[PDB]
Amino acid sequence: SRTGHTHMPSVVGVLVFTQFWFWFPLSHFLSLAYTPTCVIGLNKDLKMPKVQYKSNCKPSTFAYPAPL
Amino acid sequence: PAVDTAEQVYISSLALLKMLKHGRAGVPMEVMGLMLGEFVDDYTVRVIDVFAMPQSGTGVSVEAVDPVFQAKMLDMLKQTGRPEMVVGWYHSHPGFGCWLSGVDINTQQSFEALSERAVAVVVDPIQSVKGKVVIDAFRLINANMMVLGHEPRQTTSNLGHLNKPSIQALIHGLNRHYYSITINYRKNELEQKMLLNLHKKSWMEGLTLQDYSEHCKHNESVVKEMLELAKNYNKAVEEEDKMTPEQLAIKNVGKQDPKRHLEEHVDVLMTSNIVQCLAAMLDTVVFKLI
Amino acid sequence: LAVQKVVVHPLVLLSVVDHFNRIGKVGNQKRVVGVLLGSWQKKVLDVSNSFAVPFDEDDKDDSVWFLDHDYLENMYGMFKKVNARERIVGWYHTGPKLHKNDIAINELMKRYCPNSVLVIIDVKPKDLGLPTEAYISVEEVHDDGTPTSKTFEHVTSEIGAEEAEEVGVEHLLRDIKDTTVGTLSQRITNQVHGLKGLNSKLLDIRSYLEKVATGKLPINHQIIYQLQDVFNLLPDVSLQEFVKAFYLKTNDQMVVVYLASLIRSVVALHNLINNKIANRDAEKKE
Amino acid sequence: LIRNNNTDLMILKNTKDAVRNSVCHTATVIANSFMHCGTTSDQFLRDNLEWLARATNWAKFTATASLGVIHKGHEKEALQLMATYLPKDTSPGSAYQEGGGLYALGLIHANHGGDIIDYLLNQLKNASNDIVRHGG
Amino acid sequence: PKGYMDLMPFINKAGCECLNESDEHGFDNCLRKDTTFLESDCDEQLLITVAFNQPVKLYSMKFQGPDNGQGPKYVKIFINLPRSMDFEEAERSEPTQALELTEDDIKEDGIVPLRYVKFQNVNSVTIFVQSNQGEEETTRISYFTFIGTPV
Amino acid sequence: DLYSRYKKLQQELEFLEVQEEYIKDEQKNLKK
Ligand SMILES: [Zn+2]
Repeated sequence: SRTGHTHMPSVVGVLVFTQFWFWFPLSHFLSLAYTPTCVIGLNKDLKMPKVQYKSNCKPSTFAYPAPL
Repeated sequence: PAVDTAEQVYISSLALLKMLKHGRAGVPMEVMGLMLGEFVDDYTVRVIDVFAMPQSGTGVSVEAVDPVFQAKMLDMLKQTGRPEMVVGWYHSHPGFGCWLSGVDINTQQSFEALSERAVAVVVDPIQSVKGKVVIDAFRLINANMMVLGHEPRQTTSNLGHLNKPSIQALIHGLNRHYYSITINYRKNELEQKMLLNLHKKSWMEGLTLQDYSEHCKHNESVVKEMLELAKNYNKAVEEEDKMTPEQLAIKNVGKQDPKRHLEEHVDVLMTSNIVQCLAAMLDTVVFKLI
Repeated sequence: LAVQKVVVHPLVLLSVVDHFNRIGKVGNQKRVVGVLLGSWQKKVLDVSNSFAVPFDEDDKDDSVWFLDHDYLENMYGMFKKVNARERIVGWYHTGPKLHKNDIAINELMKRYCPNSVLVIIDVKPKDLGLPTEAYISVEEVHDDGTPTSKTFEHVTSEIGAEEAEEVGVEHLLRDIKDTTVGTLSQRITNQVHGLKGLNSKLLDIRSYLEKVATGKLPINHQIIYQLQDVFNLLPDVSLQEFVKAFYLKTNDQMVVVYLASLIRSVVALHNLINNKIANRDAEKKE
Repeated sequence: LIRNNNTDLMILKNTKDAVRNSVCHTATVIANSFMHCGTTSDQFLRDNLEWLARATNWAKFTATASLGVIHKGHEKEALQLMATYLPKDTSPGSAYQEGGGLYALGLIHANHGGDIIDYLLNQLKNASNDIVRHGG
Repeated sequence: PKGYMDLMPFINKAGCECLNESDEHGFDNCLRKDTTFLESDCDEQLLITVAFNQPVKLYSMKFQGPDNGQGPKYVKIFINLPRSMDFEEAERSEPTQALELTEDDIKEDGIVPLRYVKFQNVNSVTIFVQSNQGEEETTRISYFTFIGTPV
Repeated sequence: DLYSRYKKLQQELEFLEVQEEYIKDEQKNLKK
């Protein structure tokens, strides 16, 4: 995890995913390992505000691949 | 209910030796026999034991299965603790790879009508070497299903595609009229220890001393051999100094290497004398009059 | 005798182990008895195939025992049809040691093969000895005046494999058989096994003599006759003639070892010369 | 994930046009669920439903289970959403689907089966087919 | 014993048939302890069947026999057998467990383990004593019971 | 940072021992 803890679903999901060698449907366990990469702003009402964070780096270095 | 590619055929240690012995003795006749065992599940076929059908006559091909021989052998095997059904048939392919011919396909269809999971095992006793037996398990692909655009089997795993099909088998109808089932071997501690007794020398041989007259003559002859090899070894050292790196090996073709033979003579002589000396020393105290 | 050596193939061992396992599964069995099939070559037997036969014995009485000899004939015709060169050469039983009724069973076996050979194949994996112990029935004519009886005479046994049979065995022993050990190490392990085998044989004699001393068994007078020859054959290694000859012979082999080691070291130096030349040449161009 | 679902459906279509085996067919289904994991967008499956119908036997089990991967975190409604995707009872080859639906239901609530366990415990108990027992 | 318990109360004691029983000592002795024993008359072999309610789980049995050699050595265990079982159907059939007892297990301070996986839902248990620790024509059993839990 | 360097070196030495022991084990099995 981001704080250094061993993410239990990520570890289990990857292992059962590697069991796709013996069972193809077991590959869906990799969805457990998928940790979303997000920054979610919240308020005292636990709602999401319209906050625009600033990334002090070039847009292209961390960006989606250009569609074909 | 399509059969799974991850299906495995388990051949016991006893079964493998019987087909190898029967197949080799029947070279080059495609000697056939029946495989006894049990369909454990949809993914496992165990071959506990096999027995060989007799050859009706001359001809290098698989003959028809003799029903009287099969039934009364199966009946009589049930008396001695073998109530195992027929899970397929085995036959030999003496040297030309493991595949199924036109006659083999017809023979397998006879088993497929009775048992839908019957397995055709082909054993190559000629191409089989120590540590690697050329074997393969086949089951027929139905023409009706594959022609319409259906795979013969479902692939839910990686297990069935670990062995790359041989070109000889692919030529003779593999993946077209029949498919290969991966073969795993069931070996236990008991049978494995029993086979370890092969070539196990008697305890008498270990303490037995070689004849000293022949041992000295062998000592004499081999040392005399190094006398000439050493003389040739000196020439080999000077020759290779003034000699181009393209002929480092081409010039060694067809001419004996004194260095290689000197090592072999040294290695042979070192084990011959050390063992004889140690055996003599051990026998000095082990067999003592006091 | 009529048999000089019995060669038992690995197929027989696997068949006997499987035979003991399958019948032993349904019911606890003291032993299982089958028929040994093989060919004859000079005076060495070549036991190569075997089949199971129905058999049962009451533990209380050795006299009560049943062997399905009609099954024995029926199964022979099966194996003769497949392999005509394999004839009945004896029988086997998995009992750890001989039984009193074995001489009786051999007579039933003797009518199919006059020189029947009983091979005791121990299913239990003994650590030192071979699992097979071949015996033949002979007439022991006693010199004490006791009437001649039928006794089993031991015949040396060896496990040998056919070329194709050996191929399968190495496939099954591929992982566990360690062939990396050199020839010199193998012979020394044979010498260690020879010491262990001799020690076990000597303890068996000592155990027998211990029981004889306390009266558990009476004096055989053939073992004691044999034992005096064994101790009489024990050489005196303290004789001056033997010691000088041993020293003379040992020094003869040492110089050959010295010569071989002397040749080995310089040949090793030649290899080091080539390695340094190859290393120096490789770095010069790069 | 749904708002920022900048998936590239051109890549998926490019490899679908190249499938000639069931192995590559089921691979795209797992691939499709991977790029749409948590995005709750089954646009690829909707458009190529007739191509998704080529999946047979355990491929249907994998294909049905891909729905749970796509709808991971959709706790708000999953019973109705799966029942929307899957009819209650079907005779021909529904064990792979019915078992796949239970497995997909587990994928939605992976590590969060607060109230889905009781349903899955009951469906597993009142199940006769082995494939459904596998998915359950 | 660790959350499980002895199960003679579950044993109905009415569907229990001990074939090869002896009139001298009956099946009641080995199910109640309080010294005494069960023994056979016709032969060393001794077939025992035990019945109870269908929900019962077996973990271990304590077939403690005497020390002279009349205690069981090789025993066969069968579960849920429709129809009756003669001595041949207990000798020519495949048991669930065929544990070969040692002298340590026979000791009254001894408990033998069973393969708990294969003993989950038991309607009745058939026990076939095939041999004893010796050649005593009668086989004796000092005490016996099943340690486990209901299903 | 002295202790971090000392412990990082300590784990590197212990890891090297693991690597050299497995490389000796593999050479034994590579000959087979
Ligand atoms: Zn053929």
